[PDB]
Amino acid sequence: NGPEIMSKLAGESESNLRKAFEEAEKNAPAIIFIDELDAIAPKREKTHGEVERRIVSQLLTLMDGLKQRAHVIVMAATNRPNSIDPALRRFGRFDREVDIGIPDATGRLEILQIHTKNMKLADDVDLEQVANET
Amino acid sequence: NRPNRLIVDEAINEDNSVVSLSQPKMDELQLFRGDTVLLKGKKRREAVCIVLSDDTCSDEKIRMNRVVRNNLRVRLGDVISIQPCPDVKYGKRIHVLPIDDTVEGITGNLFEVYLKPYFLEAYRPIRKGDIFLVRGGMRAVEFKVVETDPSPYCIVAPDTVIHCEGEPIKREDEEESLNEVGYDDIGGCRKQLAQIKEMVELPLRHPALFKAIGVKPPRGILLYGPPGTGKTLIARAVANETGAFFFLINGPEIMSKLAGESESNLRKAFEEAEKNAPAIIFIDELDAIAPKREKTHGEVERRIVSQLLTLMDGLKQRAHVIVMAATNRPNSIDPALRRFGRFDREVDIGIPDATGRLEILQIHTKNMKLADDVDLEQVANETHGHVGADLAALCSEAALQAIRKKMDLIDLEDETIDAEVMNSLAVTMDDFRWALSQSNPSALRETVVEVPQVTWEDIGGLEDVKRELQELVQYPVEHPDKFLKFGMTPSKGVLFYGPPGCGKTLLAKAIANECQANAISIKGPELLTMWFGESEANVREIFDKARQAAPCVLFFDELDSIAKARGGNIGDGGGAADRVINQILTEMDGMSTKKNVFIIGATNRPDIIDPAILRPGRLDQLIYIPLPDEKSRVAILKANLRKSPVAKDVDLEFLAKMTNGFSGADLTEICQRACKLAIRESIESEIRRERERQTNPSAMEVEEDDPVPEIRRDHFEEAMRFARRSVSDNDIRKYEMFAQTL
Ligand SMILES: Nc1ncnc2c1ncn2[C@@H]1O[C@H](COP(=O)(O)OP(=O)(O)O)[C@@H](O)[C@H]1O
Ligand SMILES: Nc1ncnc2c1ncn2[C@@H]1O[C@H](COP(=O)(O)OP(=O)(O)O)[C@@H](O)[C@H]1O
Repeated sequence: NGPEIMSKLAGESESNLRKAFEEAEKNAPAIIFIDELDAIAPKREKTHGEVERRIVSQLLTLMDGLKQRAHVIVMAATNRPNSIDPALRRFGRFDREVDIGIPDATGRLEILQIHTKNMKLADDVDLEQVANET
Repeated sequence: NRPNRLIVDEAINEDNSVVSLSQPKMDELQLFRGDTVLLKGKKRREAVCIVLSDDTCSDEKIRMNRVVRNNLRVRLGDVISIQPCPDVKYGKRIHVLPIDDTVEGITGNLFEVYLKPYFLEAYRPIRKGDIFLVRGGMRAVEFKVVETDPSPYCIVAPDTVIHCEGEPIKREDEEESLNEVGYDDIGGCRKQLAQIKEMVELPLRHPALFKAIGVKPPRGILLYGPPGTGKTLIARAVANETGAFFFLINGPEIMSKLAGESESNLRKAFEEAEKNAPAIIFIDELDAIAPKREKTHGEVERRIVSQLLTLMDGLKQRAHVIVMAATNRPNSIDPALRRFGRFDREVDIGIPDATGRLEILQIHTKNMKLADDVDLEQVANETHGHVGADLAALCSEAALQAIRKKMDLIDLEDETIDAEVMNSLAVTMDDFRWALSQSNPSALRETVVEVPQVTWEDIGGLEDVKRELQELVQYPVEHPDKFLKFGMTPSKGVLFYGPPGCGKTLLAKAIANECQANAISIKGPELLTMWFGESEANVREIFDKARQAAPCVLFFDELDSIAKARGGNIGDGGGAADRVINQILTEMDGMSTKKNVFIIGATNRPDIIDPAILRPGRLDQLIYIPLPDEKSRVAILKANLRKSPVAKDVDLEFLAKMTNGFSGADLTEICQRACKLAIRESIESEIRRERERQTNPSAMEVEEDDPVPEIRRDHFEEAMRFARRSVSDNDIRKYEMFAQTL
């Protein structure tokens, strides 16, 4: 979690990051997930603290090292591709990008079905209209 | 003086145990190509190889590759001996063994598949100690001759036995790893690699010579280019091809620490490089360490920049260490480094061409299997905007596209996948097309400098302008001295004025193709983008690129676009000046003649162009491009139709005579319309044919005939209905008036 790293000091933060990477490597084949990546590594124009720039380089070194060792895979979640640094979007760190976009009427209907399983419904539901109106 | 020894050089023939020398030195050695010859080298080792001769190679150069050099303990520029080997013997069982960690993760009867086809029909002259190599099934493995039943060297008989056993062993520290790179592992950077090699071959192969003369070598080099182009790869290849010690530094690894650790690591790096002289230092992501002071706020950043400057200054006094740095653009970093003594020498890598992309594909397709359908020429043509890594990824992706569902399901239960089934799979072009269309994150949109392919034959007629053009460009370079004898100074600019669609853009590239020089083209939308964005500084960059790509040609079209934007031809109240042409004139006037950078402009409304750009100097010469005539229209039609299949009932001269006041594009559009009609007719006919007989359950009904492989006068005469004039006669009268009032 991004904030959990930003809510500490340099030593603790850059020890937890490394320790997480070692733990992921030890339990291979494993997966690492990161969210709120913007909170950690935005473009340098928005960064002023020296510690903030000292926390991005560590991540780049770890990503470069990953290629040599183990089967670990890394996945990150962001709001928009341009919100983060362009140095991560290179060959060997975050080459692959994917979009989730937004569900359609069929997707909304499916989500309603998922969320209405254990619930009891009457005969007047007609979820199609709700999906159209949603 | 004893022409026994000889110099080393690259090898063209990739087959091992093979060489290539010049034609004349046959009696100089008294032997033929088929003759087998032993070749000497240090640590008291000599290897046998077959012979062959070429012509392009000088009489003083041997041709040989990485593996033979490895089993001879040699590098380029060195020298060895030679002696023919008519005393060869046909060797029976000669025990071998696969000696590497390449073994790791292998299975199957590699013996047969890998070796029997290699030694097949080979008669490979083999001598003990050889470390010969072979590639197959996405991998590349090597074997060493441990014993030769007859010794030391022997022919291999297609009948000789190979009872192949033994387990992997270790490579002594003497020889290096197969993975180590070389000049043969890169393509598309032939010009740059030549510059670097010629620049840094003396200080490392001949340092005592530098100590013997008073001259200042370079002790700092900068390379700029987009990411994924092969800069660190080039550095490591150069280091491996000379034996000089190599050391690496990573920008983030320094910024991921505190001041003391960072500024201790840098000093220790420099000290180790000095102690291991002759050595090379490489730095990447230099912008991450030393950007311009405007972007730095932390004091420690300035401290590390100052430390780097001081260490660069201190390098000059001590040792033979060389420093190389990699960046994206020259202006991204501080200007204090670009001085005399720190980073004086600079280099561009740019982008590979179709040939370079083809070479990269060949490099990355060695171990991978392939099929007949696959051709690397068409793929290179459809891979614009791809640099290095991209292609590699593509390759891998394509391979997986074949493996994933078919092989996984088959092997899931049948048996633990072995080498035989693993390498049995080939690759198909449909897989390449899938990997190309689906995964096409082209990573580049910047300008491209390269030699075009258009030729005079592509253009129709216009011979006199060809003669007038060769004089302005060819004669200077072919015969510079002639001008010195007289008092002439060649002009550097020309301007084309005329109606649209008359091949003005084609000449600028035909000239470059004839002269084999780089070409750059900037379109009007870019000029308007700079005008609205009020960014005239970019102009300078363009010229710098041309300055570094000389000899080259510069092209500007839609030069009247700005004048048309602000008001009509007369314009608004303002005059005929603007913010961009002023910068262009400022750059042109302050340019040297010896750089050989020609300038071409093009337009169709010279009336409103600023006169200041046509004064003696600058763009003094003007040429008029008229509408194609009958004899030119036939040539244009033939040139446009030399690519598509056509019938013979056509009468091209009849159509050309029928056309008057037409443009070159006015005929290409007719060709495309007729081709579209043919495609539509074929589609409808084929779909109807497939649909009709499906109801009729005839298991076999194949009257297979190309419904319309070629087009007739019907489609063309249909197309002439929509084919009409484009340029008004009044416009031609205006052009002639402007061409006569001069
Ligand atoms: N000219 C080239 N020929 C072959 N491979 C290349 C070339 N340029 C880049 N590559 C590929 O790029 C990868 C290395 O990228 P690198 O050169 O480190 O990126 P950068 O240019 O940003 O330093 C290698 O795996 C290599 O296969
Ligand atoms: N002399 C010519 N011979 C063959 N094709 C021509 C000729 N002139 C124009 N064309 C056609 O016109 C197109 C290029 O148009 P161009 O003449 O560059 O326009 P502009 O004059 O605005 O630069 C090409 O596709 C080409 O087929």
